[PDB]
Amino acid sequence: SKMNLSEEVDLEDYVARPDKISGADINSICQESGMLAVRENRYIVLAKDFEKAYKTVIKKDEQEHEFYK
Amino acid sequence: RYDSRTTIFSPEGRLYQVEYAMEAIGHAGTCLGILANDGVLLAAERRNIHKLLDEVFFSEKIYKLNEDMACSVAGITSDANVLTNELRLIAQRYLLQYQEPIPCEQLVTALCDIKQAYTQFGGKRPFGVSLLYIGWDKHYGFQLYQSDPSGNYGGWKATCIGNNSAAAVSMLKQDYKEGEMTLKSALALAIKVLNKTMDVSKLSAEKVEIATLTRENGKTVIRVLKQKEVEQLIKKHEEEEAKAEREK
Amino acid sequence: DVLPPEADSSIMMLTSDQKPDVMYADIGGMDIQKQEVREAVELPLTHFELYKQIGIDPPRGVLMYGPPG
Amino acid sequence: SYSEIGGLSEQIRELREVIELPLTNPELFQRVGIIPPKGCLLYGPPGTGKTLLARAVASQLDCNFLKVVSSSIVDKYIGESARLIREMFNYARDHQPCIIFMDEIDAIGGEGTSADREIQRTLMELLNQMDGFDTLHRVKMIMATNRPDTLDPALLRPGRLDRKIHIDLPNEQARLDILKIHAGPITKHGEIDYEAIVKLSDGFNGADLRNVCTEAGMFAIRADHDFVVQEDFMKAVRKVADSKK
Amino acid sequence: SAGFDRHITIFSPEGRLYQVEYAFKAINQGGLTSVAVRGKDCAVIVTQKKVPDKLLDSSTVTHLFKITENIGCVMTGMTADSRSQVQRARYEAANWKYKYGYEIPVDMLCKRIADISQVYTQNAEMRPLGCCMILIGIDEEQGPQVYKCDPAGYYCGFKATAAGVKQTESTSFLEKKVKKKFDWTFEQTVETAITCLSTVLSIDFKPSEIEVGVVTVENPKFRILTEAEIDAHLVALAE
Amino acid sequence: ERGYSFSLTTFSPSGKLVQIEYALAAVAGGAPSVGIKAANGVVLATEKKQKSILYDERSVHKVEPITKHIGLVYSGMGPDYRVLVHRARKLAQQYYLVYQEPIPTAQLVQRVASVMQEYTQSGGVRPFGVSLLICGWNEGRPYLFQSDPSGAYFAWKATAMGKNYVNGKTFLEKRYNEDLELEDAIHTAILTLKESFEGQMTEDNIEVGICNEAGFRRLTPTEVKDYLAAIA
Ligand SMILES: Nc1ncnc2c1ncn2[C@@H]1O[C@H](COP(=O)(O)OP(=O)(O)O)[C@@H](O)[C@H]1O
Repeated sequence: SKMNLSEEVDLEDYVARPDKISGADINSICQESGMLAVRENRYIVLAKDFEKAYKTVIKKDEQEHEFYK
Repeated sequence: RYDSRTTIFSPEGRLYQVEYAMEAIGHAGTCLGILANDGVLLAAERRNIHKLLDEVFFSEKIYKLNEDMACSVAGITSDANVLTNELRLIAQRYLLQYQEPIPCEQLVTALCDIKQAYTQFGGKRPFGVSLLYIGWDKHYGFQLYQSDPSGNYGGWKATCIGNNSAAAVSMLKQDYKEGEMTLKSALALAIKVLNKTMDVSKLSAEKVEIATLTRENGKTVIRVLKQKEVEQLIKKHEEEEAKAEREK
Repeated sequence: DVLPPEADSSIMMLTSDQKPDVMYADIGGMDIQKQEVREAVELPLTHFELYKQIGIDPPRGVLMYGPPG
Repeated sequence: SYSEIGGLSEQIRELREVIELPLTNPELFQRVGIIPPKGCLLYGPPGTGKTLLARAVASQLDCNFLKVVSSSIVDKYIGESARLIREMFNYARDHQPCIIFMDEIDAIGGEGTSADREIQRTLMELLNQMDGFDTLHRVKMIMATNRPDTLDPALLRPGRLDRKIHIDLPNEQARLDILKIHAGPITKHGEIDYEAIVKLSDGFNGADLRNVCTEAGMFAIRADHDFVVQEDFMKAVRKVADSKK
Repeated sequence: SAGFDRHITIFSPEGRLYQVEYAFKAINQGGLTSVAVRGKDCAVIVTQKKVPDKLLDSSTVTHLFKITENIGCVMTGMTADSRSQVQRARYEAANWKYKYGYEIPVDMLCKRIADISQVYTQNAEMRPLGCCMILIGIDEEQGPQVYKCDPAGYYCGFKATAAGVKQTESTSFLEKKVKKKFDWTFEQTVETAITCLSTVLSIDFKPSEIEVGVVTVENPKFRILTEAEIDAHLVALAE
Repeated sequence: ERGYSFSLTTFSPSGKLVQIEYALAAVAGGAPSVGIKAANGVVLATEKKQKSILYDERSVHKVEPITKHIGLVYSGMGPDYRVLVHRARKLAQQYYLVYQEPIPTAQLVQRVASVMQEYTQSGGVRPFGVSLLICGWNEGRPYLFQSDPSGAYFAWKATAMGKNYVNGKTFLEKRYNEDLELEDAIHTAILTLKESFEGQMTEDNIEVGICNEAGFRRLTPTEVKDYLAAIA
């Protein structure tokens, strides 16, 4: 509500995903998307930045070791 | 401290690992054998009575060893499984070698001999499972035998193990009946004690398992009671309980 | 002369300039959790008469628990 | 300056974007509507120059700088490990803005004993100090580690020390720049075969090059006084190779 | 997060075998990384050949080993354990061929190898071998296949894979490549592997700095391209 | 309990074998897999979600057969699962060689659990940190058994191990009716993994094995895709 979001940014396509992201994760998804929009000197957060940031906060596994599964 | 290995003797002479295995039976299930002539029974309890548990065995706590021997179990599941496998193997070995059924005590002696060996040789955890035995023989007839994870055993007329073992044995002693212990009275006493030693009241039939051994025409039929007869037994106990409230 | 006691910030009691600045509407969802917390730590202070009208002492402690974030 | 540390241009730029921006021009962050990011995590081989990077940022921003050995703060006595973080943060509250550069966190960041639950308690105290109650504040942290997998996942969050910057051993082209900045001050009229030194210094870390320069100066001290020959750089590299092992 | 660890047989309270975990962090001790990518009709493996001296016999510095005429492997990890794994795999493949009458599929090969490594994880007798096996070979009716199988004993089929210090970066770049689907011809596969190693290392790759092994369906034989061939491939990559 | 959690042959003062519990916790931190027993047959489902697109999804199968009428699924250490499946196949083949009849599910699960117990009785060998769900079609009644590293084999009608297993069991006892059939057993099994699987249900991410009158068989990706389009 305080973030400057482009009209093409439809929040529903991210809230309907089955990933069990927490409220802290949600705030992370928002803040890092805004950060990515800032990096490109853009003053409006686009859906591309939201999708890019959405992939970096839900891939928490990353390291793992592939043999605990 | 002196409980690192099962072969370590404490300065007071106490095998701490053994007693740790002994006291762990409090986490085991409730199985009891009541006094009874011309018969004998065990009354087990099903902790895991979750609805998603399909029932296939109907004897998860009741095992038959010989054609005239049955035993319950109270301890670690894997230990109980291997112990009952060894039980059946030893009973069948005796049957093959002597062409005669094992006479109750010598089978229990065999298990206790195997069990104590784990408490003496290093590198093996003591068998943390105690188990009742029932059976009949041409020597002493119906007997009730108490296994104990230390390899110690003992003849018994009425005993219980597992959760609330002390309460169960005290209640069995409260109404302890010698001689006049007909099978109906034994079943009634088993239901009556299970009503209190089990925290859950009303003694649901599906959560209570009774196995009986009787001498019928020299066959020693080992019976596990189905849901209908357990239901009528708990019904009999309930009707008897209603009369007991007339005092007030 | 007796001087008024000095216990303004002995153990970091929140001063007028240390308000967290977090509105109830700022936090998202948590409607049941907000109501239960508001019903033990905020409502009793204001509407104590409504608590006393039924005969119950207001609950004194709450424990918020759950996954991190 | 940022030119003093050589070959980290990308990593330098990310660290500037993370820390310099909220402290110099917060108007961008408030115009976008996001709380300014706080905290950057530099991970890499030891001696690669993360501390030098932190000092460069604290020098350009002209702000007070706190450097702490995180392994030192975990003391045997209970509660002092978290107490040190507490005093550090309340100290940063008074003197603002602050660069809270913490050393190898693997001691603090990343179970059935009191001493192990002490590390848990100091970890919770740390995460509470960075993100949480009282004042969200404007100070920044340059908390750097040696082993990034050990670090707690909660310790990696946007308002909670995000942006894992990788600072690997000096890059292949970075060795030349490092030798230029750390050997140029040293008087040397003779030509340099820098590629030969770089190939003879494989697996070297940033501090090793500075020791090479200082020790070449020492060789000159034990001699005429003027740096004239490449054989000096060769033997300096070898002794900074075998004697620094 | 040290944990119980010290004995490989001891589970941590959370349920992770810390000692087996450190085998993976022992894998990247060698400072080298090997990249495998599966093409439409071939599989190629590229490794790091960093000879840190002028006195080393460059012929024997190879990280590529030929287990069987149809299957080859590349090593990333401690050199001694990697050679021991090579020797064990050669014996396993020979035993399979002698016992069942036909050459071992690449999948069964370090299915067996990972089975050996798994027993080492359970029984506290052998210290686990800290090295990964990346296997390539043309098996009929499934074409080329690539298998990366770790000290912990987990094997899986990879359209492309890489193990080493630069393992995460390489697998990320492959993530970028295999997705924009294209004709994965042999030259394209070699180009993809070369680009992988070059991008993750940012090295111009002098022809003496790498060793590439090729297995193709047309000639199902493990071949290590000589210096001139990899020079030509690097030139074709340049333009 | 604190210093005795290391050894698996040392009883705690409360007599708790803590190492077995830690192996079970390792089981609870695996990939969620669900099996439910229908009046028509048994269906087992698991998520083989690779860490990258780079993996060959058809390379390694989790839902695997032992005999023509028995299949396995697991939630835990895959390398440990492979040795388990090898020993289970060997035991089934040994029974077939001696009795000439296919192994009944109860007996096979009993001997597999006995194999599990063999690794939890001496120091130096680790318990098999995987829990196994086993189906069977024999003597005209379906079976579904779960065997844990402790060696305790159950008779689950419908269960789910792995991550978010509590929520998986919570889903059951709600949409699981005893008088169901195999066709809706597939839909229930796919639904159960849906509450835990973080992502879209793509045909190479959920592997299902039906264990019907004809026998156990791992579903090909096309049929899984058909069911997955039906449910979605
Ligand atoms: N990349 C680099 N460029 C220039 N100098 C460096 C570099 N890395 C290290 N140094 C030198 O090494 C010294 C100490 O390095 P330090 O900051 O302690 O490394 P780290 O932070 O990795 O421990 C510094 O005084 C600096 O002059």
